[PDB]
Amino acid sequence: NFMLTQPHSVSESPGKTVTISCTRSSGSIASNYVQWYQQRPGSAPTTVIYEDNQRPSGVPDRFSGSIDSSSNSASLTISGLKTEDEADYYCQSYDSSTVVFGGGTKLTV
Amino acid sequence: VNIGAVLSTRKHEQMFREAVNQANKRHGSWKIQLNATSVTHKPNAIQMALSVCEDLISSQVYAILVSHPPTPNDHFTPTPVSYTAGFYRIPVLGLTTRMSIYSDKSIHLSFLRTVPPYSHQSSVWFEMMRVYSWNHIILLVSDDHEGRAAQKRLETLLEERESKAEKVLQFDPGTKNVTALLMEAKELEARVIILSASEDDAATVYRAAAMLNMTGSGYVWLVGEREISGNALRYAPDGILGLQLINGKNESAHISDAVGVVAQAVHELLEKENITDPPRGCVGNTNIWKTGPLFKRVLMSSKYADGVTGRVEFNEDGDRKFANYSIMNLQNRKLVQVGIYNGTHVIPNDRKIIWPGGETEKPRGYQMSTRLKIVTIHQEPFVYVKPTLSDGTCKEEFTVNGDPVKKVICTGPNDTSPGSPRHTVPQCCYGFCIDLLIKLARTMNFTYEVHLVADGKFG
Amino acid sequence: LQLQESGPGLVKPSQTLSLTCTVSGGSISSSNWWSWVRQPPGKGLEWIGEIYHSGNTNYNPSLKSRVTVSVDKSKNQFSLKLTSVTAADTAVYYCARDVSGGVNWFDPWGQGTLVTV
Amino acid sequence: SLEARVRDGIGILTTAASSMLEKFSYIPEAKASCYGQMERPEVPMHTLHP
Amino acid sequence: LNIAVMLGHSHDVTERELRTLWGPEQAAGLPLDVNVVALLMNRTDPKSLITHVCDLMSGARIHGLVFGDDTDQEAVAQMLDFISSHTFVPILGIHGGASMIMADKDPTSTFFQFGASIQQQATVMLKIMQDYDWHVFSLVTTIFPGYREFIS
Repeated sequence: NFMLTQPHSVSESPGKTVTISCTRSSGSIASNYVQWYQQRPGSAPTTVIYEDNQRPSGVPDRFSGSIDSSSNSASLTISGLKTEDEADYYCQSYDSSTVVFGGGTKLTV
Repeated sequence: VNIGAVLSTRKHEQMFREAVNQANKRHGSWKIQLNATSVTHKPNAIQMALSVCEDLISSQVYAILVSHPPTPNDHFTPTPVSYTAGFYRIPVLGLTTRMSIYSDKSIHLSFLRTVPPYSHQSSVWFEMMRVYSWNHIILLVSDDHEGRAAQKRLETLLEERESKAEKVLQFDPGTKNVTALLMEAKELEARVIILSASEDDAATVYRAAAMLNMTGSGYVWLVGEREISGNALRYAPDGILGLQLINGKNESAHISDAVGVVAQAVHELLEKENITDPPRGCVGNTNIWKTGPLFKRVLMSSKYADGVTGRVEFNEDGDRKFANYSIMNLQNRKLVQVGIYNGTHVIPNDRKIIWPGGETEKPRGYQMSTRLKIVTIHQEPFVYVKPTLSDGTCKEEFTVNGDPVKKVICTGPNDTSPGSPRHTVPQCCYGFCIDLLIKLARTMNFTYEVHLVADGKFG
Repeated sequence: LQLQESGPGLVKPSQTLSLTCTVSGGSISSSNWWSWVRQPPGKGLEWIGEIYHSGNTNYNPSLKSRVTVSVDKSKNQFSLKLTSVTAADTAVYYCARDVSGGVNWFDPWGQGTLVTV
Repeated sequence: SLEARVRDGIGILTTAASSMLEKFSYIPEAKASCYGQMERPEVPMHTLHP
Repeated sequence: LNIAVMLGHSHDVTERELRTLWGPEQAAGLPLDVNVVALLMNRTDPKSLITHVCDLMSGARIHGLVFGDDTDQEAVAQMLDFISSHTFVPILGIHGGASMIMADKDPTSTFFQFGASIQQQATVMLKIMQDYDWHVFSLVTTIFPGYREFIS
């Protein structure tokens, strides 16, 4: 069992480039790849990225994931900020025992 | 006496001291008593050996306990320790070293292990196919010492049933493309794989065989204890029946068992006719022990059947027998125990095994294929051979009754003259043997792919 | 392949609550699983357990002795039998499908309920 | 006799060294000292094993 | 180059000039410049062996070793192989100690012996038996290290 850190939130002006990162406490993120989930307010969560290399059909190519494999911190790129992408972002992974989720993060434009 | 040991951290040294204190409290020696000295792991190879010899045989030790640090090297301390400890033929004890090279008691003269080696787990494979109606295997293997040892052990244990393995394909260690062996193994009739290699090689072969549709329905796998750990548990397909060990990385219980066995052995040996003291000093005396082999012989035959990890019984070459593996399945990236191994038997649990695919059945280990590639030669009156024309057929002849003859497309060479390589032109062959083959194929409901031989000799 | 959760508002304390979920446009006779991710309000998430289409389950080890999940193909629905509900259960319960494949990735989720005690 | 064996060993070593020098002469130096602090073992090429 | 030599001070005791044996050439050439450093060890001990080998390696920057002892212990061969593994200096034994062939070395060890493996002895025995027309026999083997290879 472990825990993934997205401290509380992020905010920036439109047209900026900033994204939160997933940090793993125990072990390393090299075997069990993580996934990013999008949760619009007042609605059930929907996937935004999985494996950090494959993308669901129809989603804009603005998002792009990566694995650092150095300090156990997976990263995302949402460059090209604008208003409509205001929602919650979650980071989820699993291991040989359970499957766990991140804390939570909301972006402000 | 002055039994020493080599451990990993200070806390384990405290545990060892507490264990030896408890052992002495249980039974107190007459006059000599029992001391306990310990050191740490300093990784420099040569420095390790120099330090251990000095600090241990400078104190006139009787037996050394050596453990495996968690550094993924698989050789670390035992290799430098065992050579020096075997120069004087003093016996050493292994704790968590499962490599299969130390079981060869010709390079390592003195070595005793508490956990069974990797190759012994191959025996479980046989029991896996005892009560499952499985008698056809295409087991893969690596090319290092451990793979060859495991293959030899399985082959020498499979002769009791007078059976035989199908294919023994092996790949070079540390490779980067294993598609050829998988392609060769795909075109067969047995559906059981006993893959056993290193972690990186396991991941490589898993990734290579994933693209070949080898993880489909009715393809039961069987995987050792190394190919599901740390890294390979990411790429492996669903349904593998990997194995495990119960008392693994648990130093306290193993230390307690080892000190109990050593104390019992030393109490047994202290009463004897001829006894000699260990040499003093890392340098100086160069004469082997006169009682070392006797100490090893009396230590091996120790049925100390009372402890915390179960009965401890050694074997002829200095291993641990009668272990307890816990068969473990992989359902949706969540390992779950589905059985128990207790020694020459298996006890299924109250869990339904999910095989690769997702069917809940007993997949068969055999397939009929029914292709039957057939070789033949051109004698003269049995199998005529005539060249074909550029029309996709041979000819259309008749007989006295007007019944057309039967022909098949014939894949043979055209290199009768020496030196010229074969052209493999699809000529035509027909006659007595071909007609008999036609009738036989019609009766038995199968198919033929007739093709000639290269050399052209009767064999 | 659309999931819908039955129990509208049963929030009786110190009892057994059994939300039920059904799937429209999809047949449980497949090679998938079904999970019950629980969403506390104002905090993160917590996976509960999953049940294969035929025989076996997989719960979270923490609350491994209080949840039993069952499925039935005849009525084509699955439900739990959670017991000993306490004051910490005031969370909205979901109903989500995953894909076996080689990844633990959840399919389109359910609507969700408002079962808070 | 051992007097011939020593000569044979020195000769085989010298022949191997001379062949390597005539081929791709890159003669590596000594490996510092047996005891030290830390040194990653990575031979540049197969010196004379094959 | 710079090749060292070693001896066990056996009945072959001699001086530096006698042990060197090097003349204008060896048999037909080899114009590469070499030299011989003659040492001597009275008794073989692990600590003493390690100290001598890797203190000599810190001097003339040697490139080989022809260690040949006079005692009787396979542990000498094992020690030589282990030293060669973590030093990258080619070693080859010639007499007595480093002359009993071991089963299998490490994957990255350069240590070559001069004896004969069990396979050569077995094939010599079979050749003799065929030569003397003794085409019937029954081998008996007590349990001993390496007895599995011989029977197979």
